[PDB]
Amino acid sequence: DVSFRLSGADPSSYGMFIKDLRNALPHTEKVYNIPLLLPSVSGAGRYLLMHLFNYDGNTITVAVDVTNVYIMGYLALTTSYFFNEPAADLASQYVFRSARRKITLPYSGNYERLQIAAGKPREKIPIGLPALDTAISTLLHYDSTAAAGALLVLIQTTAEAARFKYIEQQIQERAYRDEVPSSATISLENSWSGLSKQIQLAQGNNGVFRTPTVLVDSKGNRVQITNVTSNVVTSNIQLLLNTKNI
Ligand SMILES: *[C@@H]1O[C@H](CO)[C@@H](O)[C@H](O)[C@H]1NC(C)=O
Ligand SMILES: O=c1cc[nH]c(=O)[nH]1
Repeated sequence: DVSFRLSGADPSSYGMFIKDLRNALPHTEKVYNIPLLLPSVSGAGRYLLMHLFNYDGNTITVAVDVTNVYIMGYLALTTSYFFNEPAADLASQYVFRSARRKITLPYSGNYERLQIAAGKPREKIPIGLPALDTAISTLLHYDSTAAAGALLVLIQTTAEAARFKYIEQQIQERAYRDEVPSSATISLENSWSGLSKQIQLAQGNNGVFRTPTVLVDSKGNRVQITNVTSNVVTSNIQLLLNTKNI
């Protein structure tokens, strides 16, 4: 399991949690020095448990699929909650079985559906460590519209930070003041599967992407990523989604 406490949190302690999260995801090889997530994992070993604690010390446990860093569902006191999607229903066969009741949320976990449920796109939702405190608090008691927004915060400040060093650093900058994600943040989140794929295809193609990936940069300008020498590949991305799952 991995844990993170908001009470006393600072950029250092958040970076320790993101490191723990990355290190809890199994891999058998690296591709261009980046851990390659596994094609498949059977049974309960598929799911990582993240223990998150708000400022007041209340807690949820979040179940994460280790093949793709997707959040499946979470436990809050004696109730489990899962996305309305087949991978999450499968997860509910293995995790949080001792909950008194299981609620299926009235959406799946992709950004498009969550944003519809929340009533707003994530361009307009501030993120940060204070926002993660708020999200944990919201998830403690069911409210499906509030939960969608909380879950957009939670996914960005855990999974997306684990995937991209730039996103981890953006959350660090928001340790004590929330701010809506930079355009580059959104770009990276949206490009993870594409990038993971192109990096794996570049092996066999001299480091060259078969199809270039369009991104927005740290300055807000629209760059084109064509090969493994790019900083996105050498410095930024930390985990690859296996092409077997693309
Ligand atoms: C590869 O990417 C680098 C870094 O972004 C860029 O300067 C260069 O033009 C690209 N090289 C090739 C061979 O496509
Ligand atoms: O796209 C998805 C679907 C489920 N859970 C996630 O974190 N992301």
